[PDB]
Amino acid sequence: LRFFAICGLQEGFEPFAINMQRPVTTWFSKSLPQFEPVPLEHPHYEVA
Amino acid sequence: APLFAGTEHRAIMVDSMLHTVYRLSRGRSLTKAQRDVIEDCLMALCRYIRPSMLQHLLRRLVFDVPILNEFAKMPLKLLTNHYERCWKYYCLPTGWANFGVTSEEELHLTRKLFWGIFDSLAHKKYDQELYRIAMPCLCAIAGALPPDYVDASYSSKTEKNFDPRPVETLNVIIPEKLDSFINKFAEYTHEKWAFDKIQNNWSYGENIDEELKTHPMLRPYKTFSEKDKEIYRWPIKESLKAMIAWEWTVEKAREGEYNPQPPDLSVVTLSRELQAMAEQLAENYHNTWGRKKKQELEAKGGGSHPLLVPYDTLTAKEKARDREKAQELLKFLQMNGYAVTRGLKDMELDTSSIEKRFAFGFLQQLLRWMDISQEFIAHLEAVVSSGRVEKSPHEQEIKFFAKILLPLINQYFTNHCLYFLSTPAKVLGSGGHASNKEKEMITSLFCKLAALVRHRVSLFGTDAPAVVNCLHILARSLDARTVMKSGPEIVKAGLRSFFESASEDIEKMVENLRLKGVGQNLTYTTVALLPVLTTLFQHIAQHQFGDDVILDDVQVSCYRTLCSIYSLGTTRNPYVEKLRPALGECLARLAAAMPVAFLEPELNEYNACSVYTTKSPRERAILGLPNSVEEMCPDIPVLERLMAEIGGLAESGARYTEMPHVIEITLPMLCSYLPRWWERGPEAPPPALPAGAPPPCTAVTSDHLNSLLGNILRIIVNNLGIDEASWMKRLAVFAQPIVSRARPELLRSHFIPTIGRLRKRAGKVVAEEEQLRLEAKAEAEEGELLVRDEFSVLCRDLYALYPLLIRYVDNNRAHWLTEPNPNAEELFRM
Repeated sequence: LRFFAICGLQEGFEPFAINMQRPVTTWFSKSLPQFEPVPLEHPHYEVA
Repeated sequence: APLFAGTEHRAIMVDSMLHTVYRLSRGRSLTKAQRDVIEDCLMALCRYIRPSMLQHLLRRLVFDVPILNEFAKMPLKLLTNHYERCWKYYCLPTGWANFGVTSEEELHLTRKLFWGIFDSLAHKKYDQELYRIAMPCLCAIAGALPPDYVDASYSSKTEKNFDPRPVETLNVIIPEKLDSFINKFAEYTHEKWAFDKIQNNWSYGENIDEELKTHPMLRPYKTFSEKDKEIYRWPIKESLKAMIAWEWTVEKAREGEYNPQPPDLSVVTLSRELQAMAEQLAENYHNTWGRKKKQELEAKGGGSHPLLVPYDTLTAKEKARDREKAQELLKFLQMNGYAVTRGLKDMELDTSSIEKRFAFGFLQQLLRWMDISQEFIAHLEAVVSSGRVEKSPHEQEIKFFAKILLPLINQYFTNHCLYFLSTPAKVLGSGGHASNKEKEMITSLFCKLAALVRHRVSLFGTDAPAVVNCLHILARSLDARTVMKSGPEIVKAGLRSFFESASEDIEKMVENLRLKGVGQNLTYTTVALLPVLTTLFQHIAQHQFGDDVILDDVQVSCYRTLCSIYSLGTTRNPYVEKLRPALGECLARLAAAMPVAFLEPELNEYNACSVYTTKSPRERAILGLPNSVEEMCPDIPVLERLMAEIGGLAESGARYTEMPHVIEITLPMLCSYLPRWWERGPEAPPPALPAGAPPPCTAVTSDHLNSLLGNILRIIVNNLGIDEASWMKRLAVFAQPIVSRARPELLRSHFIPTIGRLRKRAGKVVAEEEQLRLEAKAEAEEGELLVRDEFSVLCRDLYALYPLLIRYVDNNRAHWLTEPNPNAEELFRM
């Protein structure tokens, strides 16, 4: 971290993954269209 | 009322309720309490109804309010509150969050309301209540309207409980060529109505009946009876006679081009002028329709038709229903070859989108009223000087200008300041940028208002503060770079004359102070010119217009003002002592604005934004300019002479009384000067270094800024603890900008001893307070005021010094934290 000491360290803030023995897993918004069930609360579309 | 929010699913019923409540409010034989209750209910409803649903109510208010009668007062407040609440819904392009965005029809109604109220109020006689109620409404509507909104349906003529009278068609005769056209369009309409039946599955038969799906009179036009020929031709006769009464000339210059066979007119397209004639045709059709409905209302003895509102007010979709008949008639006229001409100032204007912009017309009206202001101000001055007369022919215009226009100018150019400053390259505002013509018009407005105020602050009386505030707003909203680069010679000369007159007035004030015209000049300067000029220079410096605006004659005038103020600074007098703060602030802004390093003229020949460099040697001789920049006005000492003098005074530790001129005038000037010319001098960021760059015109470096800050701190500590030092806060405020660029050594050298002295004094004073607390009764009462005054002076000193320290701490906070600093630790301790 480049600026944690300058701002954040003295204020008591702690790094998000400070004591994590493995890198944090991430999820990204894949733009591949997928078929999913129509939500039961969809604002516009209703299936009966 | 709150429950009515989000009632879109019952928009029709809500609109009917609003209409009924408005009618009840307008009703007669109603006690004042009852009317108050009705008005309160209407206002409470409109507070929570969605802005989109209030369109129909606004349509009626557009017709009703402009009359500005007694009943018009409540609608004014209603519109004021509605527009103040929903200004985003109308102004912003994205629209008010969760409420959508305004539509073209709503914006058109808003402009109609604004201009109707403006014209009615301008023509009406002065009334305090009406003028107090309307002005807020006008301000709210103007703020709601987008500055660059262009109305698609603009009429130059802008002609016009309701008058349903149509044109006297029957009175005028019909030409025989137009009668042949009448017959031809008669069978055309017959065929179109037959095509309507064939679309509806209807056919020919013996009688009209829904189950039959047949029409009796659908026989071919040849066997189409005589009576129904007249029935179908009569509307055509009325339309043609209507155009004739309109004096529009229709001539068949070009030769015209059962189972329904109607010719398709969609191929024929109406031009702008044809569409205008057809708009007026629909207007006559609704006018006759409303006349018939008025006859029905008269027969009933009461009631009002919902569609009684004027054609332009009526929404486009409602207009479209009747627009179809008129447009088809005129398209057929074109197909037959008939050409209709009347002549339109609307063509004369042409598309002219920039001129159609709302702000454009607003500024045009403001400039016209500036001219009227010049006229009646001249008359008022003439009568006041001699031959006093109480008739005051222009009393109504004076009251309008003072009460409506000035607050309107203030509010409008405070709300839409960024629209007039945004340029196509860089857009400051949310959306839209003012045109070059609009920028020129606002500059002309500012110049005209300043000229109007010149030496007439006493005449304006209690309205002088409002006029000066309007001048402040206009100067802050004034974009000068574009105006100077590409602007009419008239407006450019107007702004140059403003600057030259300001310089002349400041010279006169300086000489008068050095020692009724003198009093008038002094009061006008002190009240309007110095504040307005300070604001203008601050705006130029902030927006970097300095290099572009202050050139040539403007540079000459700025030189004069600059060193005229500096020369006044030397003189000692009570008036000078009182004026010193404002003069120093104006000087600081001028130094921040000037594009030429006046303090150091030896390196002027490198500077390109200088009068000497721009103008040829043969030039500047026609003007009264010295041959050498050094002589431009010598009194200003050189930059390094000034730096030496400030350091000498600081080391000598002279009090404020010893150098009143320095602390008040010179130090703010250097504080504004040093950062600007450092940014352009050596040690600066080199963006242009890769390209060929001449030597910097200035020699200012970070050393000068560090030394000036050190000397300022020395002066403050030397004057530390004085009974009365009001200059300390001004000096701190003026010295903030240079604080960023303080060398790390400054901490040890200056800050630690100063804060140490402050801590020592605080400790002593708290010890005195504790001793006082130990004492009681008269001993406690006595000395309480003494310790209180000591605390007050200590607080003054701390508020003078800490603002500089905070900025210094921020820049060096990161370095101090990265590398431990005992100096930082000791400063924290103190």
